[PDB]
Amino acid sequence: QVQLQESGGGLVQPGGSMKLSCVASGFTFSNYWMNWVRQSPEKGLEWVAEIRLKSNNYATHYAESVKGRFTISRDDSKSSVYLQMNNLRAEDTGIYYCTGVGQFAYWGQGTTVTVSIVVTQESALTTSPGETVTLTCRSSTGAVTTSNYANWVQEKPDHLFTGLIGGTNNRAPGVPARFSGSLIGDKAALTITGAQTEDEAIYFCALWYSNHWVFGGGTKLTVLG
Amino acid sequence: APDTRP
Ligand SMILES: *[C@H]1O[C@H](CO)[C@H](O)[C@H](O)[C@H]1NC(C)=O
Repeated sequence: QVQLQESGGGLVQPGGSMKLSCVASGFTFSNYWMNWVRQSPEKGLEWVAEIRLKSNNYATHYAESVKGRFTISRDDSKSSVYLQMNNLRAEDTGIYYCTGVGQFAYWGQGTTVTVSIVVTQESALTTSPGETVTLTCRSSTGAVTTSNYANWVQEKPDHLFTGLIGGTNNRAPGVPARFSGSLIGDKAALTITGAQTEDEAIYFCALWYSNHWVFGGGTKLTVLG
Repeated sequence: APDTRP
């Protein structure tokens, strides 16, 4: 059981500052890049920032939405990643998660911050236990290829995220074999071969474009019967 | 070219 655990969120005024923390355990933290991703009712999942290794001189990249306002950092001696947020805006409101590994296997429980290219997925699909269902993930730029390193992440109730697939078709460890990743008709695709009732969940894809991620809007999968 | 480490 790898664990990630965010802290530092709260209820803040526009214009303010706050620093989030995330402590990791159960894997060799220093060997992996780390990301912040945030969730709002209004904008789904949004990738915020990444930080690479000590051998990359801890190189960082940011979403355009936070560039010049946020700073990501890490302390490998404390197995921790941080997000310094300056000039908070109402639109920064959301649940903030630290996530990484192949490429979004592990997520923390999130810390809530309240301030007061298009990737397309099916809005909803309906299946039943034992069926085969395929979800898809399209890029506005053109065909999805293995150079987009498609990931699939599952959201179960009260914001429990787990990475299922990374690098197009690599199943994260301990992920059930009924889940598989593919490229089909120039989209990325996630197939559940024999859906189970507990697979009722929201499924997000994320695509990589040279130096940043764009998350799709998510598919609500209902499993009836 | 993201973090492809296993
Ligand atoms: C991960 O594996 C890929 C294969 O596309 C490349 O070798 C890449 O350089 C690796 N990157 C990291 C950070 O391990």
